[PDB]
Amino acid sequence: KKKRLTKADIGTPSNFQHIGHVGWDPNTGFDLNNLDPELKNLFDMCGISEAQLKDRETSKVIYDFIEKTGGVEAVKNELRRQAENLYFQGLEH
Amino acid sequence: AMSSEVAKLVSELKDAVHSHAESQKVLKKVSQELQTKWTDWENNRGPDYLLHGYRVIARALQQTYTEQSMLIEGTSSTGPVPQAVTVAKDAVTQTVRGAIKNLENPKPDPDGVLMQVVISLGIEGPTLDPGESIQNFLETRVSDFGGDDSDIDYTSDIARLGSALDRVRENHPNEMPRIWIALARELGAAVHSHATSVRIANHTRDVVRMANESSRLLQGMKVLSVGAWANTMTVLIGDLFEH
Repeated sequence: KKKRLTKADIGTPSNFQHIGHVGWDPNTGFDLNNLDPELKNLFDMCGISEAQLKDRETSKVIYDFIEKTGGVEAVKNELRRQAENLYFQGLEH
Repeated sequence: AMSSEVAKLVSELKDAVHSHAESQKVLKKVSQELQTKWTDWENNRGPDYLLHGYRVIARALQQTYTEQSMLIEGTSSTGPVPQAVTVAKDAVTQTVRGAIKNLENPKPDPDGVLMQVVISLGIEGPTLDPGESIQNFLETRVSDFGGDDSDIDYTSDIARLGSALDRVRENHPNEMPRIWIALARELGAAVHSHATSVRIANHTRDVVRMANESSRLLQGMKVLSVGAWANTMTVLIGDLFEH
């Protein structure tokens, strides 16, 4: 039988709700409920305001830096290394 | 906008309305490109379209794999594997082996609606709002792919998957990426096998660099509108696994 979505429907909006790439929307900025935790942690260490994350002009520049330096993956790996480093450095001989 | 304080209201709303309808113009151009290309490639290049469609999907399954790989808690089994996730992982294998079966070893007549749905689940599912019902997603998709008229009954397979995946999604949310990766690795093997068996029936091999084109246009759509991408993904899927 007929598939409701045919080639003429390409690009039409989904009737479902979607997270968004790297939790970022290019008009509304970062969705703060579905932001990544480790990315948030990075942003807090940088003093970045919730209003700067939700601003279009500034969130783009954050988004773009994050893509520059190796995507969210590199950031995650970095906070993680830092945590296992902080694990061994809490040890007292 | 005379006052200092109404001029900002005017400016902000001005901007909001414009850059919205501006981003709609963009999306529309990318859509119309992707539309004329796929339409032509279907109507001309016949089974090379099909062949590239698998690879565009195949590429999108691998992408959710590595994306969701980097959300998993510990690769180590830190306590007992909860019940809900064992049941979810098993449902992935069963619904996928059965979507494989409706298509390859049927009973008199091959049908691919089940393949199509779980493929959409595998690519599009990890992108859904955590609030979205996986049961509902799967139900909506058997209608969108035909299903209601088709003489196979899917209500058994959907409730297997929806039930299992939704139990994890609400009760053990941090374990969901574990299930998404499983779904993608099984789907990724399943697709690549369908691609290699459809290759056997006389074909231009390296002109399925279409794949790099579509996955370029689709990647542009995705950053503009994840939802629009998910819709045009399910359009591609609807042209696959049929006959």
